[PDB]
Amino acid sequence: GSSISQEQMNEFRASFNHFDRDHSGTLGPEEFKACLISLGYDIGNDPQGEAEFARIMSIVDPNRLGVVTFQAFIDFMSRETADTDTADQVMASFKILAGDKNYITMDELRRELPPDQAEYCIARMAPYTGPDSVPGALDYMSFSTALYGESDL
Ligand SMILES: [Ca+2]
Repeated sequence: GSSISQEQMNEFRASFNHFDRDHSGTLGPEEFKACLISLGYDIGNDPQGEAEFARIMSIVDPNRLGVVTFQAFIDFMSRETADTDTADQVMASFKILAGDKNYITMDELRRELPPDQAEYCIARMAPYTGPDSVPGALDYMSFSTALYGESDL
């Protein structure tokens, strides 16, 4: 319950060189939008989202150099704490995280996600618990599409 972590921004600042088309240490407009694909951005390759992407490109330029910097990228990363349609792509990572197992532990989500994104994921994930279960197991693939408790009202 504190949004992005200091550690999340510290490992995610490395994404500054991950998708960097020219490796300038900064993602430009067409470059930033490509980096963001792997994060599950709120924009897409459509004419409306490219305008909104440019709206963000203006706020992730705090140095007025026209390029996205490490301290700028975090601005989007803290938004990650809200739902998206692209979010299906990023949630696919839970299968890689699990590897072979049919459930993920809360601890495994809390390995790749130090921040609130871990608790967000844990909450919507299917509650696999009981004595036959290990403490803090969740079904990553059979997760609740109805969120943590937004049913049977
Ligand atoms: Ca660049």
